[PDB]
Amino acid sequence: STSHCRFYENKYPEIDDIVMVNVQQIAEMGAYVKLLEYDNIEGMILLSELSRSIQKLIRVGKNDVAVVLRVDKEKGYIDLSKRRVSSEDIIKCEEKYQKSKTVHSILRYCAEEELYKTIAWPLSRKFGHAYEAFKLSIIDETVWEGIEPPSKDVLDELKNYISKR
Amino acid sequence: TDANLQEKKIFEEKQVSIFSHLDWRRRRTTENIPKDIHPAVIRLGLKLANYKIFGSNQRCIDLLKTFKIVIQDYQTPYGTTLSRHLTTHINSQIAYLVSTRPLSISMGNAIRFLKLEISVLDIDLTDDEGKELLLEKIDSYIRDRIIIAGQVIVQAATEKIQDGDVILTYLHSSTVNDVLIHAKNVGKKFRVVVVDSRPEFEGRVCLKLLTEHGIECTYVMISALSYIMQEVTKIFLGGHAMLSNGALYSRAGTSLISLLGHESNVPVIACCESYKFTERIQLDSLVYNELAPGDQLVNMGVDDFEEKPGVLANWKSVKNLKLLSLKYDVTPPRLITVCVCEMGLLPSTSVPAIINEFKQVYA
Amino acid sequence: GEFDIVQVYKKFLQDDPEITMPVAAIEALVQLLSRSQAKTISEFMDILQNGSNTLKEGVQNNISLSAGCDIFQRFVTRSLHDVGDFEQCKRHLVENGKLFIQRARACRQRIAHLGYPLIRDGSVILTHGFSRGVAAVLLAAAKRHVRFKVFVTESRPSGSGCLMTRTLKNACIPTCMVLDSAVSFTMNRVDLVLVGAEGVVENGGLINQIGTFQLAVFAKHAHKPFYAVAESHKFVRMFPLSQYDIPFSRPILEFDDPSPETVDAIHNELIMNEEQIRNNPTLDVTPPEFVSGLITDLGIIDSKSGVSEELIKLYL
Amino acid sequence: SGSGCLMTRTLKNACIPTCMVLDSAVSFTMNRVDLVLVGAEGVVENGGLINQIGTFQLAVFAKHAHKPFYAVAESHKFVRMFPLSQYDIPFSRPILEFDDPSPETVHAIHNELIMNEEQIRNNPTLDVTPPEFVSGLITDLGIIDSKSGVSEELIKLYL
Repeated sequence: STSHCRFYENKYPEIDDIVMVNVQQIAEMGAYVKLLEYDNIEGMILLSELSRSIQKLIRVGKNDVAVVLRVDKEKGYIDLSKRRVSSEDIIKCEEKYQKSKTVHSILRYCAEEELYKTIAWPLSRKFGHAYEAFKLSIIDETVWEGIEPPSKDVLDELKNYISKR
Repeated sequence: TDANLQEKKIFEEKQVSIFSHLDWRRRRTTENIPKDIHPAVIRLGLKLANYKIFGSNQRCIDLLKTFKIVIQDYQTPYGTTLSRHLTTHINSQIAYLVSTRPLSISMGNAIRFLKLEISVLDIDLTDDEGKELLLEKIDSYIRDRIIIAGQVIVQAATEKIQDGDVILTYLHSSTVNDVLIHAKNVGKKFRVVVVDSRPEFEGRVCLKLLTEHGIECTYVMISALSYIMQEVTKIFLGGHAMLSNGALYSRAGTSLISLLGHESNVPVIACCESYKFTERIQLDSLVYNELAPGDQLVNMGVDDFEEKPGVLANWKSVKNLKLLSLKYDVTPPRLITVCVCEMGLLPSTSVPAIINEFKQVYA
Repeated sequence: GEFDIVQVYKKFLQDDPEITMPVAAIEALVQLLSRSQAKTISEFMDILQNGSNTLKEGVQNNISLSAGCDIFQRFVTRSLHDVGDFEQCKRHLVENGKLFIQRARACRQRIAHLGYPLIRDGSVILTHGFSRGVAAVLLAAAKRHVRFKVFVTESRPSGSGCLMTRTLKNACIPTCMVLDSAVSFTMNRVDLVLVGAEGVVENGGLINQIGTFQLAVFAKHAHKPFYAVAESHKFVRMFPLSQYDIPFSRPILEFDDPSPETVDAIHNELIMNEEQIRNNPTLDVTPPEFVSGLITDLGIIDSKSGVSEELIKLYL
Repeated sequence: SGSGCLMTRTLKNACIPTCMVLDSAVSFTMNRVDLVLVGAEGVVENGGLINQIGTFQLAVFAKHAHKPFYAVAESHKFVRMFPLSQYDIPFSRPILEFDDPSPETVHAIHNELIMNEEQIRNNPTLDVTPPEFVSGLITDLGIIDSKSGVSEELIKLYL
């Protein structure tokens, strides 16, 4: 359906990627977390990563950035880590995030899911990103390649909606 | 200060009276203040001597938030770098502040901490590099040491609250109020007892807060403790400090609460924060303490500001007669059941180890 | 896939009855761990908890294992890391499992050759009900050829006293079973009291069988010392407030509502019925001021504040 | 004695709520009580109490749990005996003796492994509550808390 949807065409992230994740509940040995970039799917962080055996840190609803370790796509289990991220990436993710987040808030205009499959990801395939070279929608016309029609109404919202918000 | 022959005068203040040593000297006005005093420090110094209900936590916060402004407005005498000279400037701020009200434990430990980070600071930095750093360290201090610890204690505190309890507090502890209000917001079914005492009835404001959240509250002065304790089933105390022996150091009436509670078999719970622990110890509530002017109880009656005089207005000039009112007293540890630090629920006797966890595995 | 680990737990009790219930649980988890073939770290900890809780709720939510189960989890959770080979995880994991079982099995021994000198020549000891702990130390003392005598509380409703005396009588030890109502009268004779343990708390408290604190105050009042033997895997993370604040499954000590409409100096067999009994509680709690020394594989601990430092050391 | 069940019914028979408590777990109940009341089988000079075994077992709790302790005694139960400690009382049979285990080999509601009648006999049937634990002693002569007037009224009895 088109209530909540994905961000990047890879349904899962690869090993050694960097992903923003919002913490939820902490168990006796792990930290059940939801990676919001992929429709808030769940993952787990071993009780071995801090962020300066620190009992005080009981975070609930805080977005954090981590790195994937192992992935089992058939059972959905994911293992992540935190104390292994570097400098730029730890904010490059955030830098990469909100732009990607911004695009998601655009598509829920009538979806409060498929336009990624139609437009966004193939565009993200070309310029490595949607935001990156998104401004070309006013200073170039390479954005016309292989555009697929939805229906009559929301047929052309691109030239109706570029520089905004 | 004529000199420190006035400190020799203190050496003469060791006479028959048990309170001979207790320092009475204060400065509650800005008359003849020195030049090297920051304005935002003055306001605090005024807030110290004249405010009541000045929670031991807020003071540490308001001190640090003020301290940043001092350093941010500080500029070293160039040619002499920052670290070599910053302390004496700050050391000249404390010496002023103490003359308005002696340092709480919640403040002194922060002082001994910042003075440390000044020395350990890397010299290879510059001013705008250095001062910006410890500001975050100060902010980090406020984040980790108090607010979070506060946010952790309350959660662990209300955890052991049971539906149908009867809670007893005494003289407005911002932390104790902070956990009580949380208990109502999670639907805990209970009611509160509020004990107050002379002079400045600090308990009324605790009644004001709790009532403005709609809690079955009960207000009785301490000289009714024998009566009301039968209704009570649990006791919560927020302390000024906890001693390395395990004793609890809080406002003057804290002890009788714990005492009457024990002899009535109710538990005593000390919600205190780690940074208010002290390596020192006390056997009597008189060796280390601080006073309030005895005039404040001359006003008999239910008000404090209101000009209702008394029969003792001349006590200053009536020999063999003196009024006093200590503000704090210790409380032996065998009466405290649990202490609620951000390290969890601990027995009060386990305090000094926690202090070592700071001294050790850090620097 | 066993899918019925409780049986392995159960089977351990028949392959050896001389092991404590939590020991079998850990010994069963390893069998689950060793046979479990996963691919994510989360997979282990997921079924591990879902195995422990599965093991927990099966045994009336007993406390002894509930500690050991949780401690064991938080043990392997410590020095856990995943570098390169995923199989290293299980390697470091299950290898520490047996290593923990090693200490666990040797724990009940380590206290023996540590608490036996607490018995002196011709001394007289008191014990509330059977406990595997107090048994061995006495035997490991009586083995050393030392004269002493021992009373044993009958320990209603458990009645474990009738078995405790036999285990001592069989091991060449003079006994004298005593009613639960006559312990105070016995303190005059006793030189030292000693009981086992079913659970040690954050404050140094002592969750053991129903009547421990009953005689803990006596020794405290009769000025005789108090000692309790407790294995490491009996430390719990709870924290009561008195001699009462404990979660208990069945509601206890209810009353009846009598509507106005109804109907030898040793009178044996005139007691309460089984229905009357279970209304009464089962466990007890002696605050740490009444115990003078815990006996653990970690050694003898008397502060009952360092127990927390040790308890914090046990958990993460 | 097992006399609790008899006491239980006789109360329940008079429409008042009851709840039997095994002698091993009185302490756990004290925090719930507001008053403790026991009978008297005998009263000595010093204010002590001779009642069925376990009577002192309670009064120490009431003391430590800061709950009051009252005992009902009829005047004609006073006695001239004066035990020193809480133990020195004349007793018929030998009490609380041990065995002699020569080297041979003879061999949670477990409700049937109980001490036999023989080993039960080895237990005592009476304990003694020192006067420091009797907050109040009620008699036909009235209520006596002094535990010295216990003796003055006592002397007034033995002519």
